[PDB]
Amino acid sequence: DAQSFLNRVCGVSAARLTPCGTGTSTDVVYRAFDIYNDKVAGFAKFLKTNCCRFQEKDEDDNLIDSYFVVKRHTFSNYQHEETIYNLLKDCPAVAKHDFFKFRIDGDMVPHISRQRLTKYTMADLVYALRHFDEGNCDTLKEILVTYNCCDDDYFNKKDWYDFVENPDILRVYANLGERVRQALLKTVQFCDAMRNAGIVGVLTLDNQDLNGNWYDFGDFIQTTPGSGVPVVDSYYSLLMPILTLTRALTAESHVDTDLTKPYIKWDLLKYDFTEERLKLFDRYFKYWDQTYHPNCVNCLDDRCILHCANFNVLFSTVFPPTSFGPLVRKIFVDGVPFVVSTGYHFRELGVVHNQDVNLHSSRLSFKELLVYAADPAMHAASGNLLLDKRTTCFSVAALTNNVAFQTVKPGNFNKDFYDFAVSKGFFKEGSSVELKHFFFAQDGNAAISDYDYYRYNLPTMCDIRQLLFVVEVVDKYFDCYDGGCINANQVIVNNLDKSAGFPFNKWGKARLYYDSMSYEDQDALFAYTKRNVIPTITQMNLKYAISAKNRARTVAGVSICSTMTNRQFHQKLLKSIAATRGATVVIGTSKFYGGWHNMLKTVYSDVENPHLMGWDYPKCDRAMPNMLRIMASLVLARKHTTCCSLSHRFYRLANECAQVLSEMVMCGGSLYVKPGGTSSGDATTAYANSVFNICQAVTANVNALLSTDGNKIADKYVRNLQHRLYECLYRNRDVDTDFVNEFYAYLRKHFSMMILSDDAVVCFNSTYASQGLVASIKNFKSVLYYQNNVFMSEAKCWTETDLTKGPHEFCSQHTMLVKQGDDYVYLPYPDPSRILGAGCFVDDIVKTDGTLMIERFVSLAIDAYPLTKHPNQEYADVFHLYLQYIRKLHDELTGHMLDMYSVMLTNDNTSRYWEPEFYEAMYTPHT
Amino acid sequence: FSSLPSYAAFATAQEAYEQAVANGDSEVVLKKLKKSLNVAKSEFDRDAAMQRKLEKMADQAMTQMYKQARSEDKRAKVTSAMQTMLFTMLRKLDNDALNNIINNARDGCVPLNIIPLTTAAKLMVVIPDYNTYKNTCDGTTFTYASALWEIQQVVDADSKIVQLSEISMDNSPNLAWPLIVTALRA
Amino acid sequence: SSLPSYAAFATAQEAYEQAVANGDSEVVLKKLKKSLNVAKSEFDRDAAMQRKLEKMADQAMTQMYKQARSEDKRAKVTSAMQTMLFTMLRKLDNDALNNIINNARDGCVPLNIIPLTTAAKLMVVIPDYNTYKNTCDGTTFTYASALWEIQQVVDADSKIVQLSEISMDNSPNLAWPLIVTALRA
Amino acid sequence: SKMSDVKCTSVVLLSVLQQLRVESSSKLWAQCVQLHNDILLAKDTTEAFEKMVSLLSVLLSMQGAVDINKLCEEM
Amino acid sequence: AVGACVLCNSQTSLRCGACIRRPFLCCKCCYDHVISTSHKLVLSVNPYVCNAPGCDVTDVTQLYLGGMSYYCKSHKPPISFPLCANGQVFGLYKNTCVGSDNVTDFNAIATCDWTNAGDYILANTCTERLKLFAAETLKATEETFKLSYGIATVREVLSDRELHLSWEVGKPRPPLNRNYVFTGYRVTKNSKVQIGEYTFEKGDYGDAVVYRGTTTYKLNVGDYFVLTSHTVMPLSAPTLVPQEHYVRITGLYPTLNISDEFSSNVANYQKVGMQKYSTLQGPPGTGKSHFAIGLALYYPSARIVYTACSHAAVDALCEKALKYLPIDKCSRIIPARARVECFDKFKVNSTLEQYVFCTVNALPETTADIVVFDEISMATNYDLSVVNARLRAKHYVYIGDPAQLPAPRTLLTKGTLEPEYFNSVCRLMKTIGPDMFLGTCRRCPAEIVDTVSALVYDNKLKAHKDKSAQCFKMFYKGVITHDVSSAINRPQIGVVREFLTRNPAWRKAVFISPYNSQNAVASKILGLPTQTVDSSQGSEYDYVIFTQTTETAHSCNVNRFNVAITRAKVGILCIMSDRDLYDKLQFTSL
RNA sequence: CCCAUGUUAAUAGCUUCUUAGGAGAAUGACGUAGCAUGCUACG
RNA sequence: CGUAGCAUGCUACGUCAUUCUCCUAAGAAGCUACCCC
Ligand SMILES: [Zn+2]
Ligand SMILES: [Zn+2]
Ligand SMILES: [Zn+2]
Ligand SMILES: [Zn+2]
Ligand SMILES: [Zn+2]
Repeated sequence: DAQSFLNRVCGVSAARLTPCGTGTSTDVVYRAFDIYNDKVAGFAKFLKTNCCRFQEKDEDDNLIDSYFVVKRHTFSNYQHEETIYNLLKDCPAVAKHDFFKFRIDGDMVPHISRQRLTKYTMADLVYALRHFDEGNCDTLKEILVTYNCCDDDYFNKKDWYDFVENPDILRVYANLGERVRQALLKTVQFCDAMRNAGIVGVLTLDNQDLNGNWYDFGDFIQTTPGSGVPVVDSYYSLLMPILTLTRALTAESHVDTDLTKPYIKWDLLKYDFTEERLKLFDRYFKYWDQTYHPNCVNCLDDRCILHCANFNVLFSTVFPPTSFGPLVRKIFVDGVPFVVSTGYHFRELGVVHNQDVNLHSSRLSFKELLVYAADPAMHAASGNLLLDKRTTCFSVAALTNNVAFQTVKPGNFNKDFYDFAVSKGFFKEGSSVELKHFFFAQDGNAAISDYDYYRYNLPTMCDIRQLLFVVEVVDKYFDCYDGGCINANQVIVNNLDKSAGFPFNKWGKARLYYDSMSYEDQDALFAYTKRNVIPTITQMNLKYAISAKNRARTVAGVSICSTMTNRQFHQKLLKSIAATRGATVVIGTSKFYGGWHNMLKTVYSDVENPHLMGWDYPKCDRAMPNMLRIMASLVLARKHTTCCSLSHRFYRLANECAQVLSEMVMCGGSLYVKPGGTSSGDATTAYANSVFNICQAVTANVNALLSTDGNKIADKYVRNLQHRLYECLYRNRDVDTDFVNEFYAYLRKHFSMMILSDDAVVCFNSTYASQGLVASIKNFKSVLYYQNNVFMSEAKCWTETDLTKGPHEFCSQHTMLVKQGDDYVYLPYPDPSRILGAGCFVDDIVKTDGTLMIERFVSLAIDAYPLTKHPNQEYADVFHLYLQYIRKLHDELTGHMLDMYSVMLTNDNTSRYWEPEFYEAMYTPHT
Repeated sequence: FSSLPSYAAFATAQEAYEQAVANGDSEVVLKKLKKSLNVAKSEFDRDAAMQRKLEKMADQAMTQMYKQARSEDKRAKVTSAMQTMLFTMLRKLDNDALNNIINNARDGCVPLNIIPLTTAAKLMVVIPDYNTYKNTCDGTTFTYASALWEIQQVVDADSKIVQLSEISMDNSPNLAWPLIVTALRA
Repeated sequence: SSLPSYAAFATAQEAYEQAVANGDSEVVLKKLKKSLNVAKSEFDRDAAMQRKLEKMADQAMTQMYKQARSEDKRAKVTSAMQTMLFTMLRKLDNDALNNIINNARDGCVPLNIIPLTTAAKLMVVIPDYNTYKNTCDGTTFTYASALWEIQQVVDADSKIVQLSEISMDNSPNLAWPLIVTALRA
Repeated sequence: SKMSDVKCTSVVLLSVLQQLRVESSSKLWAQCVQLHNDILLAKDTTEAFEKMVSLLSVLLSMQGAVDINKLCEEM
Repeated sequence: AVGACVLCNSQTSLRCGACIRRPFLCCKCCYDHVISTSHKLVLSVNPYVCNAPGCDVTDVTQLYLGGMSYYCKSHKPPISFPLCANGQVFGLYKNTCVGSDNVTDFNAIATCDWTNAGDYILANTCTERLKLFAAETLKATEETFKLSYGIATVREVLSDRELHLSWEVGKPRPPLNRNYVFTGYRVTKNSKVQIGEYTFEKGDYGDAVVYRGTTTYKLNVGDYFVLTSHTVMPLSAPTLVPQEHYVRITGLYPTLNISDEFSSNVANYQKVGMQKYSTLQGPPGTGKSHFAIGLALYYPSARIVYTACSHAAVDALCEKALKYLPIDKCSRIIPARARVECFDKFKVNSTLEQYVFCTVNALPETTADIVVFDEISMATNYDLSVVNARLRAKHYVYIGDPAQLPAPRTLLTKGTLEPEYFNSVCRLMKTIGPDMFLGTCRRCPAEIVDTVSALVYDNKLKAHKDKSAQCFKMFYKGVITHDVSSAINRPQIGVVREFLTRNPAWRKAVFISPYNSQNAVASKILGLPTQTVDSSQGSEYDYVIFTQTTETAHSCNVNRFNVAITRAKVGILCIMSDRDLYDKLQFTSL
């Protein structure tokens, strides 16, 4: 019967039980296994049917969250798990089992009744937090409600899952903190009780109920006691993005590690936390297999820098934030005391010391003067303390004596052209072409209410056993190019009249510093940054240019002592990426001269059933986690296998991470600390953004391929691909270049990509992405949720099911399949309102004049020519408007230049800019 | 390039040819003088082209040197400017508390983020509204970074001074709100 | 191109045309051909020098023009913008902008930003009993093509007056730039 | 065609106000910029005009910066 | 760079660079200017010089343009064309330049150096552009006349309080006064740069200066002093705004029951309110400067700028206004240099205050509601143009009398200028009649005002007073000493001192002397407050001591002595060196 | 023979213009070689 | 018939002048992507 069974399951711990399911039979539940055997591998949602789970109700008949799973299996497994439990009985992190043989129908079946497991095991939390999907998240709302984090009204809010539109969600997730951290601690008890009892097993995630207990001893072989080994390669490496989403290591900030105690008071002048980091690592991640050097300057290569760097990006959320940044030291120059930065202490790469410190120096060359004038040691040390309440970021100092407010004046108005446009029938009511791109103004405090957006940059502990394979696949994507350090005399500066950083813009443009320094002391600077760190102030200034929305666009100008060396380091790679045609990273491929068609025909590199797809990272340059920027700068620095040693390729990474990633932003007369994310003003920003974009696309692919149901994959090759992808991710420690080649061939046969720094177009096979073997949009939403720490709503990522219409919007230019000559090309046409908005609203009162700028409407008409082939008409009229306006402009120009002098221009050749042959020649594949 | 002797030879060959024309010289004299005029003219034209090449090269070198002199002077000017800025920022340092805290450290290294916090004698608090002002620096002597600061000036957004009795909940709207309050350590 | 080199070219070309009309000689014809060719080379050198000069005197025509017009355009900008603004405001011909402009041409300026939300405060000066007679009526105040209810009418001495002192006969007894403080209705 | 003639007139008007050195009054330049940005985004003609009136009232508020009597008299 | 012609306002790019002010000129106007006068140099965007390696011919009736350069006849290109041809001179805008017939007046204004009297009478009757150009050219000539002055240096330093002088031989000695400031240098083989600005004031004994200055740096032997001119900025505003008789009082709001004193000026106040600008004329001491303050008190809501050309006149207007206006709404504007002291009783240097008081050459760029320009008999067309350019107001008043002493007019040395040619406003007053006219002398005792009514007026001025028995004339000669053109008379001061303690009631009797050096050296002798006759306009003094220091053509002029005598409130003692002036008036014998 | 005065980054693509260099092509003048032809003289 | 001298026409190379084309470098002006939709 079904009551004697319940009375037996009650056992000795007399608890009232209500049976889930019905009538002494199994209960079928959709759970979140992390499984790997001969048939199936992956971390995916399976359907378990061998657990007659009861529920324990306390007094007053309330159902508390404590179950009695009664898994039944073969007799051999019952005996083996009985002996293993009798070995691991005494530890606290083992849920109390109860073995009993019960007569089910005609014979005895052996049941293994666990006692007081919670409902959702840890893998269910990790899965529902990694594979988020706002329509189907019922195993995350229930977890958040049932552990008193939010009271079930939080989920009636508009956007409760967002990190950008609802930062309070972090306060929700952090309430799981001491429930994950305790879990971690209980694992380090279990592992100990495993090793001291001699058991060799794999610690999967889905065997730990959310309290912390462990309850599965199926595949635990036993060996000589005191010499066992637990394998936590795939436990601590699925739980890693949850250890900074849910901030599980904040209880290590309070004294005696109790959340009720007051904060700990670390000494202000304590910069070397190496012993504390080692203590945290040996308390939480004890049985993690690999080594760990807290100061990454001890690391072996660019795969033990990602590992230790991603560990430190978690261990450095417990140390005070007023102890990072440069490490100053008082030196003497000709007997007068400077204070200069002799190192750095970054939260990712530990403590880094300089090797060239010259105390008691006598004179200063130009190199040493530049170095001492650039780094913020003098500027912060000789400025008054600042407490800015407008920003949640830090606030190092205030150089001036009063904070300077900067405004953005409204743009001018080209009334001659606007009256001409309304003459030709534009700007009516109901026109499909309407002015939407204007010149917006800004308040006083704009530059400091936009820098505040760096509050979106949380310290994210990116998963480490999968980043150390996604970096291999990305490096395969970057294999066609060549790079290396170049001497000082081969650096090519595009524009030299551009301002240079904070401390150098008081004296001249970049031309002054590129002309003052000779090649010898411009190469000595670069050979100096390869053996020590140069911290650098970077100014943050508002941009005055046309736009479509109010928010001010701040651009960061980095000091010339940083760009002058990043160019030398990265220029061969950055000018071989921009000169190779037909690759994934299409930077330097002209959209003119039949180059857009060639892009769009090397995207369709023979994928079976194409569907175009484009995503869009929200707050890409402000929410990019630190670890992905370090990975981008390590993939862009892998070309130096001969020109640099290893300690020269580490101080270059430290210099990039000190002058770009985590710098001191001079934001309107005050030095703040920039928490992270790329600053779009250095040499490697479009290309570093390209590497990060490829990393997110490949990570989404890996997630989508692993997280499939395993035995539903009919293609007996892709199933083996998944079963070996899991093995090369977690159960393998060194590179497996044959499989990396195989998976990259799979990616470029079924997920052909086209990347311009974050502007991606994908031509994915649609049958596979419908099955689930290739990342559709939902996988990108999940990957951005747990790695990029923002939620990418599905209303800003497009999917084109047709190909005779091209990508919907790539590089902000739509694509149309027009007929040209006798074949069909893809012309790229711009937004037909941006062209008008850039004609009417010039940004300098001299450009309002008209007749001076004919060589400006020529460029606008060149960019807006593909509109004449648009099937619409108010789009096709923009080009003819520009032609007629260039004709009028030249007529009145000759009128004025005939009245001014008395003879017209003789060799005048402006008679071809108002005829469509010249513009049509610019979208034809000849040149 | 009339200064070269090739121009003189060309001129005297032309003079001989003109004398032959005026005096009605015979065919032999005309052909001999024409051959001499041809070779002299070709040599003079080559010499003039060479003179143009040399003069243009000399002008290019002169512009190169009179641009490099300007560059080398600008180097010294910016070096003087950098030295002046460094030494003024040096003399601005609160050279006693800084020395005390640096010599209080184990290796002489202290993080830069605690160099203002423990040495800077002036504190600029920037306040965006009134609730923040009430919460952080109410009264005249607030407390930040574990030291007792005393307010000495409160300038508003457009750099007009404000007496600390004008800041109240019923006078909050009539200000320009990001309120830089400058205080001194005490 | 009407220069003496072209005159020599023209007379030599006429001589060669005469020779072509004859067309039965070798030595004198070849000498004429050589004379035409050398004169043509001299003329073409002169034409090349003149054409180089003539296209050099356009990079100094265009440059001078777009320096003179640029320095004219960026020096007359405090007045160009204002004239353009009031031209455009006369072009809109809205009932509200025209009303506040046609009042502010007669002293009746507003002393703060005209509010938007209902029951918000506006302080506008009134310089005469004429402008008070047009805009005000009873406790109503027609400004910016909207009706406002009058809270206070303070004269230039900032001494509050009532709306019954302001009559035609009793007009000149007050200090006239009356600040009327009204609420939007 | 009068909806997209308040978006351009507002740009000219804010340029005029900025040339009158109204930047150096933060409490007033914040309101002028807010009205400018809310005119340029408003898609309803009545709302754009009711914000244009309040933006123009800043220009008429300052007593003798512009010369309104001379400017409008060119009709 | 292009511009507008002076005679016709057409567009052009020609500047007749021989003229002192370098005016723009159209094509035809420049042709007429170079065909007639001796001015042959016409700077286009590039100067019209023969662009040969070495050649100096600058006439623009000869030079021919060829290729891209202008050459003379001795280097003319084989293909070229003359500039000065077809009745024009080839510049930009060659075909849209309408000529003007005023070329003769332009020639007479640009050619002359302002020494003949007729130059002023022609420079003050032509059109508006010619009026502005004439005033600008005269100011440029006056300022460049300081380039002909001398240079001082030091042989020894007596002390930090008194300095010795050594003038450079071959240059005239600059007189020691307030205006002619000096700047230091040290050109001894190194450091040919300025060091600071000082000023000179001669000591009583010997030939030395008790120097002052911005700083107090020690003057080494290498250091020496040079004078310079600031600039002559081009004026643009018209001399007089176009008058427009309004229908009613617009822009000004009257007041109820103004006062008791100003009850006779209400009609004039409403006349000022009615028109655009107005002109007030009256004999000295007749409410002219006080009617302006009464207008301020009659238009309380109207922001007012009072301005005057000198400093003593504006200071006197300031003190009278303070005696009649609230100091809560009142100000004063001083220059950064301030070579003379100011009226430090108002909240000095607050432009936004309602009642701004200032000097013409120091006004700020501002609006007003009615601006009162006082003493338009002490201002040239440069001053009127500056007051019409810098500040703009809805109502202008110009208050002053033609028969007072005119502007100094340094450049003039031949002939005497009729009042109706002093400036534009005096022309408007003496030709068509002043807008307001108030004559009844509310200032001076009946004796001296009766005397001055017979000399400089036609026996029409009247005053409400009687003989005060305090009007004395003392006949003397004095020994004339002509130091640095600033005359000094020795025994006049001694006579005053010997007859100062005889009547100790004249203890504050202000001392009036035509020359600045007599004023400066008489401070240490008598100790009385003292002022010069040129600056004597505006103020009032209880007891006055006016001494004709040296009998020259300067102090023999009736207007200067009339302005000197009509400053006495209750008492006047005048010492005369003129034989006629001791009997020109009618006082007690004394 | 004299007296008033100073208020805004990195990277990439493209268009236009200028200069310099190189190469090629075409024509013309000239020079030096090679080929053919015509005249006179010695042998 | 060879050679010498002179003359005429034809091919190769070189110098110079002119025109055209292409490229390579340097400089200046401008636009777009970038930025938020
Ligand atoms: Zn390591
Ligand atoms: Zn390298
Ligand atoms: Zn002249
Ligand atoms: Zn003219
Ligand atoms: Zn010459």
